Amino acid sequence: HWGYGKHNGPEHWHKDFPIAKGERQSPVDIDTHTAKYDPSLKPLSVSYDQATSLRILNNGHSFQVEFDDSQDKAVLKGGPLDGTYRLIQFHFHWGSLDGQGSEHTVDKKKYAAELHLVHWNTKYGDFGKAVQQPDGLAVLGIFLKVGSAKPGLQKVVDVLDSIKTKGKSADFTNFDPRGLLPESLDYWTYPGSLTTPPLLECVTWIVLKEPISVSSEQVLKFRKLNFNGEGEPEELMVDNWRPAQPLKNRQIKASFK
Ligand SMILES: NS(=O)(=O)c1nnc(-c2ccccc2Cl)s1
Ligand SMILES: [Zn+2]
Repeated sequence: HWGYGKHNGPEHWHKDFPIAKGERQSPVDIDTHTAKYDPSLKPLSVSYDQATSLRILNNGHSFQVEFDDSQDKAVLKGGPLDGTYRLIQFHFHWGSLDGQGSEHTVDKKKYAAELHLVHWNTKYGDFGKAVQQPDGLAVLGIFLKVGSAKPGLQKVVDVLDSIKTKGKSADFTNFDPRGLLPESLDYWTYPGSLTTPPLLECVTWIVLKEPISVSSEQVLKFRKLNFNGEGEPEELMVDNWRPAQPLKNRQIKASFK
């Protein structure tokens, strides 16, 4: 089974998921001098005032915060998108050291971690149908750098002890993801894929230019999670990121200059 270790990590994924060597894989390095400013691009419209979080889960490769997506509560529109995309979950990728952990890079710089807010296009009716479409998903990517604490993130940090191992879940209601956004919503966008198996090429990536900062203590607590299940040999949940993939025949567009 796939993972991030030496014997089952990203370099092995292609043997069970040949789309891993596909033409629109993610993540990629954003070359800021090669990105094209596109003034046709609209501002992002993030409407999270009615988000309903439900649960937080350790799924064995990351932890997920899940939302009720049975109606248009928390939605993303605008930017390069056509239609309404509903939030279904968010998760992070992070490193064992502060100098690595993000999946996207900016002029080959790595950040300490990367936040993914996953949304699906309501025109396809449910999430499983949306991953089958080239415009099915929109993922908002936010970089984390280590600096001052992010107060909005502490509620998440404090519950991690209760979901330390794979398969553990905890009620997680009334969390407002607005607390995780940077001040500016300027972005880069490109067509890409899920960054874990099954690696489907169904994602319109929206990566925010401005990182958010979190303390060292906050990311420290991320690194205390376990990839393993309870009762199993302890394997710390670190470096759950996929390295940059070739851009191929793609253009990254910028919403700003
Ligand atoms: N890292 S990510 O946001 O591109 C992502 N990759 N895989 C994802 C996924 C895979 C299977 C089921 C649900 C999801 Cl949300 S979400
Ligand atoms: Zn992700």
